[PDB]
Amino acid sequence: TTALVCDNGSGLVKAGFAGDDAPRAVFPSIVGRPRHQGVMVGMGQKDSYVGDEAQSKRGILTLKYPIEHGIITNWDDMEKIWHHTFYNELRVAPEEHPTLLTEAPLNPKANREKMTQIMFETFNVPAMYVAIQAVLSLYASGRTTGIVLDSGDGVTHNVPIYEGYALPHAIMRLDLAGRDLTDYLMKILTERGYSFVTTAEREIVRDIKEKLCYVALDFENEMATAASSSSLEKSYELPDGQVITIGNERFRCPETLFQPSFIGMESAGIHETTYNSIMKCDIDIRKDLYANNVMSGGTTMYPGIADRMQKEITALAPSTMKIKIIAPPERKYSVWIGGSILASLSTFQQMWITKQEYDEAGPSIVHRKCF
Amino acid sequence: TTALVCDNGSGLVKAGFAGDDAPRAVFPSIVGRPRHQGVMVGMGQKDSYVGDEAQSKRGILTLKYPIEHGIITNWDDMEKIWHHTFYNELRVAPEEHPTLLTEAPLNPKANREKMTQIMFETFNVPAMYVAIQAVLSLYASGRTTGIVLDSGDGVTHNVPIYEGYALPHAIMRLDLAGRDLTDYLMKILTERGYSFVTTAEREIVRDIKEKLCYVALDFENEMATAASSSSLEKSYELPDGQVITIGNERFRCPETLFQPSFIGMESAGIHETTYNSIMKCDIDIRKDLYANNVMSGGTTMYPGIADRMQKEITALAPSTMKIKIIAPPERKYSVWIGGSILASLSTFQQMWITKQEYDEAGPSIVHRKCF
Amino acid sequence: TTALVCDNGSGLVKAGFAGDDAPRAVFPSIVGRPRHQGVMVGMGQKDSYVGDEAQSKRGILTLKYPIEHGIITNWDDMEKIWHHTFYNELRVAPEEHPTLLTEAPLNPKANREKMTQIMFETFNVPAMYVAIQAVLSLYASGRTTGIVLDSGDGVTHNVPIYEGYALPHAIMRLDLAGRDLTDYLMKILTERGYSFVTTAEREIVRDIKEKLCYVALDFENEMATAASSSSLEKSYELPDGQVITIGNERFRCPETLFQPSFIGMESAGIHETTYNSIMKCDIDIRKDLYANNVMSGGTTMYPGIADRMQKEITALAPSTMKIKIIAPPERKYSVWIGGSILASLSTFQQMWITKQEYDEAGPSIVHRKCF
Amino acid sequence: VLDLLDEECKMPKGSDDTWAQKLYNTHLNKCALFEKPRLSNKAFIIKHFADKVEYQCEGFLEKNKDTVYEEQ
Ligand SMILES: C/C1=C\[C@H](C)C[C@H](C)OC(=O)C[C@H](c2ccc(O)cc2)NC(=O)[C@@H](Cc2c(Br)[nH]c3ccccc23)N(C)C(=O)[C@H](C)NC(=O)[C@@H](C)C1
Ligand SMILES: C/C1=C\[C@H](C)C[C@H](C)OC(=O)C[C@H](c2ccc(O)cc2)NC(=O)[C@@H](Cc2c(Br)[nH]c3ccccc23)N(C)C(=O)[C@H](C)NC(=O)[C@@H](C)C1
Ligand SMILES: C/C1=C\[C@H](C)C[C@H](C)OC(=O)C[C@H](c2ccc(O)cc2)NC(=O)[C@@H](Cc2c(Br)[nH]c3ccccc23)N(C)C(=O)[C@H](C)NC(=O)[C@@H](C)C1
Ligand SMILES: Nc1ncnc2c1ncn2[C@@H]1O[C@H](COP(=O)(O)OP(=O)(O)O)[C@@H](O)[C@H]1O
Ligand SMILES: Nc1ncnc2c1ncn2[C@@H]1O[C@H](COP(=O)(O)OP(=O)(O)O)[C@@H](O)[C@H]1O
Ligand SMILES: Nc1ncnc2c1ncn2[C@@H]1O[C@H](COP(=O)(O)OP(=O)(O)O)[C@@H](O)[C@H]1O
Ligand SMILES: [Mg+2]
Ligand SMILES: [Mg+2]
Ligand SMILES: [Mg+2]
Repeated sequence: TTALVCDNGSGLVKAGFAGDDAPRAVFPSIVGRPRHQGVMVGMGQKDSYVGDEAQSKRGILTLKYPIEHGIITNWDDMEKIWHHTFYNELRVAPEEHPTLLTEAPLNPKANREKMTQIMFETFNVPAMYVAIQAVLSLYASGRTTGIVLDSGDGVTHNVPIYEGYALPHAIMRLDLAGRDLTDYLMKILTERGYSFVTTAEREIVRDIKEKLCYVALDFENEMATAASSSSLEKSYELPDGQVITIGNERFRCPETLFQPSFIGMESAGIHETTYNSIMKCDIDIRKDLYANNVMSGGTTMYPGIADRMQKEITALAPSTMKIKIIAPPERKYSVWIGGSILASLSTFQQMWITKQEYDEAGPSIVHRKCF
Repeated sequence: TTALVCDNGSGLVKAGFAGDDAPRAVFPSIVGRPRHQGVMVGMGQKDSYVGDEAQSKRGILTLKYPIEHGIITNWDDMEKIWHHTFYNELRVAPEEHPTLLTEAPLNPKANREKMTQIMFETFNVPAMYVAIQAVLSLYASGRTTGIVLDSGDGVTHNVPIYEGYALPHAIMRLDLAGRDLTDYLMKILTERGYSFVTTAEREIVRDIKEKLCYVALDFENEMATAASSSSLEKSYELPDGQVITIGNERFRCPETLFQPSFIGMESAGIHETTYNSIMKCDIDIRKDLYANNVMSGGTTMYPGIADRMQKEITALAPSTMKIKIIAPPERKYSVWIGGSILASLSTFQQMWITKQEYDEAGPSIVHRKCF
Repeated sequence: TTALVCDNGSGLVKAGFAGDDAPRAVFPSIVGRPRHQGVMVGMGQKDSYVGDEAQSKRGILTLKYPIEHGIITNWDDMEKIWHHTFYNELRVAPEEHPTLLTEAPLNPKANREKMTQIMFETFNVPAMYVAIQAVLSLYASGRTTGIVLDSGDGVTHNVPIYEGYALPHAIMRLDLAGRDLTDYLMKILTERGYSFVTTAEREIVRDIKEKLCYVALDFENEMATAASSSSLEKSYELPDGQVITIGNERFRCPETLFQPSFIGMESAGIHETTYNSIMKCDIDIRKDLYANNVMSGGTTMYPGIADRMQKEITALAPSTMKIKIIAPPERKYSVWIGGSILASLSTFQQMWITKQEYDEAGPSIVHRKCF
Repeated sequence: VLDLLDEECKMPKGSDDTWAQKLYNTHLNKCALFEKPRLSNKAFIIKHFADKVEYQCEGFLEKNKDTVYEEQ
């Protein structure tokens, strides 16, 4: 029986069967409740919506994301999202299939404890495992050595790996995100007179960030260019058909990843945390880490982030030492593709947690077996 | 047992059984008293007349409308009109049938309290409910989304609804009316030398307004056209057989809905209150509100009001966004048809106020259950 | 030469000389035009009125507020109000005195650009500056640390400050207002049968809100108390001498600040946005923010809003951590008093924008110097 | 079931999905004889005298409607 492979996050849920080429169910991970008094009688009013339904109705709804910063912060909505994922959206009963689940590193242990407890008790899944996102990115990109940089909604984290061994002391985690880029985009967009207050407006801001932002290769030169000229300035059509024009801001938004001081944090940008992570590695491997940098997750999709990263690391790194950035176009899904590859492997079949082992050891077993 | 469905208003009363295709009793809602000294003996003199009787005799009578601006302003005449509705004109005893009653939104609470108290105490109706006119228009027109614009005698009001949820903050109410259009028609008619002073003359003015008025597509162009030419000018026959000729005025009368400044109010016309109501709605639904505008009640019967509304909103609304006006020919009755549909539904049978719940809670229950 | 200090808002204009103890000119900020046909000859009919004149005549006039939500939304009326402020009401030529101007934070940049352009070009003011309202409240209340909550007509905003540094990422803005409380007061007052439609009626509703509203310490207990008893119910005298009686509603009106869901927004109330603003601050300062909460602007004048805020924050904040609310009686003027203090300082004299610097850099200089 | 199907016939923008949702709201755990198939939302199960029977919703509202216009 093909195991399920499910990758949760803040933002999209990605789920599918192991051995598939691409995920079968992808939908934004939202639970929505109505906030208006239902006036018509016999409508069939429904308690809450999940995924694409909550997106379509969203004008009626408060949208709440049950995972912030890779931590599940209310378990009922998350359990609703899994219920929708297995029954409604994959249409496959969990009592048949092992399941593989994905988490950001250096998370609290209770998140794994509760996630396993809900899988065994509430879905009766015959076996489960929890993988690290960064490890799976290496399977997807076809390597056994490199420093992974993976940034989605919520967590951003670097994990160096060398011939299949992690280096836990060198793992770095940061809370820059698609989400904090969105909140920055709203707060800067206010400058030109446009105010996006409600959550369903935030989804519009998110769509503006996806369609129009791009990472400036050199920041101050494009600031001067945008001050001098309209040519950089581009416009977008809100759902009601009004048009808004956004200028220098569209490059200003994704740079905060490079300069967190804009949003107000002090920890250095993803380039300097990448360099500092390499530096925490022992000196012999470092050539191979510089040779491979693997980007993952949606927040690394911006046009020109690959070249800005390569340039700014090359400026940090010793001049002889060849720096290469590996940004595959598919990289938004590569954590799922890696999970699919891993779950398909025959060697892995040894390593699932089984229901009997859970009944014997209780939900703490996950720390022992999984990582 | 078939529930009664009764829709009161200033102007006509509309009543009938639920599940019928059209109302069984329709008659103008007037109470009339004689104002001349009765000379004949044994005439069969009657204390007061109701409805069609008051219309036929009207030359002898003072006519008083017991509802102005959707508020019941003397309860004795209103209770007479209900007495006439149940006993004379439907010929059905109220002790058999639930009753459904209809009100304009944002009315005083006391109007519902008194109306329920009189239904339970004075007619002993086994169950009753009070619906909003605009909501019922959506049942009648076959939709669950749209912005309703409904204008009768007395109140004009917009209520936006999106998939069966109202948007209370976006509800708009205005006191332009068939009635204030009538009083304007009298005050302008004076210009050509014709003076309609008494209430029974006002009924003639009302019949002129029904037969001959039409909404000018472009106001100043038709003003110039009527100044230039007789061709626009048309004539009518008073009950005594005299003829009167009315000119540019016949289009001048219904435009005041669009420009209340003529009667002397400042609040903008029904087009701009429709736009302002949509604008008070959150940006995601607005496409569907522009896609559906539902007209209701007699004051939207004028030839060309649909096209004048569509044009003037399209001028207000963003140019790309398809504006549609839905004016069904039946729309004078659509609040009753919607009430019939609602009362027929099986789910609704849960939702009547019952006599026991009234005896327990008192007449304040209506606020709790109905809306 | 004493600089002028001028504080604009939706609602009142407050202006006076720097170093004065209290503002010399205070008047509601309205521009009014007649809407009736002037019949008398030689009346001295005037194109439009400003300030107190528009208030006295108001029954004859359309009243338009040139600032909604702290944004100047037609520049001609605003320039009239400044003309009236300098020439008619202070009687001092602007060509003698530097001027200090006040704005809500996170406003559009164009509002500052146009406001400076009009000051230099149209009044020839020798120097000008633009201050933040919340910053000035700290000068007025005598502190260099605290979280300011300032709510007038139009904008409500929190700005945390710690030893003279702002924390831009923690700034919060909300569009609850004296004005939206007024529109809610009209829409709820309709319940008891009183309908205030026109702008000059809205000014009456505003005076009812000032005289009779009060913030319920516990909402549901006073709702039950007002349902049970007349004792809470109080009455007011309209200008024509009619009396109106208002009940539970008078406390119902200012609570919407705490529960925006009443007017229809979803963003939490001023207590929870205050707490969320503190939480966006770094963990070491938070004790000092809880130690100082500074209220400002007229919308914080309601009886019991200070105690309701202190209670509900104390319920939100960790139990040990001392919560204090600082509500000075003068706080309606404290943004002006703070501007007076700032403009009086000798160090500030360095910091004006000067006319030469404007001619060199153009109106964009304000972003560079002011904030 | 039949009475909700008849209500859904007349109610505007009626559908087999909103009908099924009304079934689940009205009966799903109130009546031991009515059951929902776990893996689908377009079907329901009635425990009859003889046996359980899945019924698909997809036909129901299209088939249930009659109204014959008197002029025809
Ligand atoms: C006052 C403090 C802590 C807390 C409020 C004190 C409370 C008491 O701790 C908890 O137990 C609650 C909770 C929590 C949630 C789920 C769970 O199964 C266990 C704990 N964890 C949280 O709220 C985390 C979540 C988190 C962010 Br984002 N990234 C992270 C990376 C790794 C781990 C966790 C996180 N969180 C936001 C913080 O710590 C903040 C940054 N901490 C502080 O400002 C300092 C001054 C200490
Ligand atoms: C459809 C949208 C925007 C607009 C209608 C699109 C148009 C095209 O924007 C403009 O350029 C017009 C104008 C504007 C006015 C003056 C000016 O020098 C520049 C712009 N600004 C406005 O009408 C502001 C004013 C405002 C409120 Br209150 N608080 C705010 C906080 C910060 C900034 C500004 C404001 N306003 C009411 C809105 O944004 C509303 C809330 N926005 C929305 O619902 C979303 C869904 C986007
Ligand atoms: C002087 C004022 C009010 C009044 C004369 C003061 C008196 C004291 O109020 C009452 O209690 C009487 C009564 C009333 C009638 C029945 C009832 O169970 C309760 C009250 N209500 C009315 O006369 C309403 C009826 C109404 C019109 Br039409 N549309 C409306 C929309 C919503 C609600 C109600 C209405 N009415 C005509 C007004 O308000 C007028 C427009 N109001 C004003 O000009 C302002 C300046 C305030
Ligand atoms: N083409 C794009 N350009 C920029 N940002 C994107 C793009 N596509 C998605 N995003 C953003 O990336 C985040 C989603 O990342 P993703 O890795 O898909 O989430 P998850 O971690 O759940 O897999 C969201 O903030 C989304 O708005
Ligand atoms: N054909 C018509 N054209 C214009 N106005 C009409 C027409 N028929 C009726 N009216 C006016 O519309 C108002 C009646 O509206 P209606 O909705 O039927 O009343 P109610 O609110 O009691 O249902 C009256 O002012 C009547 O004069
Ligand atoms: N004592 C009071 N109680 C409640 N509201 C008040 C009081 N005084 C003034 N207001 C209201 O507060 C608003 C004025 O706030 P203010 O901050 O003075 O305006 P501005 O923003 O122009 O300074 C108006 O809505 C006014 O009606
Ligand atoms: Mg991811
Ligand atoms: Mg009607
Ligand atoms: Mg102010």
